[PDB]
Amino acid sequence: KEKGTALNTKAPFGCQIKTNPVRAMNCAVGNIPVSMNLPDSAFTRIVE
Amino acid sequence: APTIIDLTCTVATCTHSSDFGGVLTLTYKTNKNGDCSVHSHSNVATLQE
Repeated sequence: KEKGTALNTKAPFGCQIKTNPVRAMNCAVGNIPVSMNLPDSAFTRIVE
Repeated sequence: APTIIDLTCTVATCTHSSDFGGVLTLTYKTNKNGDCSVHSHSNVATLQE
């Protein structure tokens, strides 16, 4: 009866909350560094 | 031989790689169509064609 406001309605950064595998989804915070290795087949020759 | 007037270099992109890593386009003004020779008088660059 007195639980109060759940975290589903006050989580910062619009984080939606799912319970069963307790988790916060769509948290719009921070930056994700990305390192990518590519094969030269993907690129295109300048002469073309 | 088709005559050429107003010849101009404009290097699209140059990368001094071991292979042909530089593309230059020549803007000219000819009188007719055909083929004729090209060459780099200096030595710092070597043309593919």
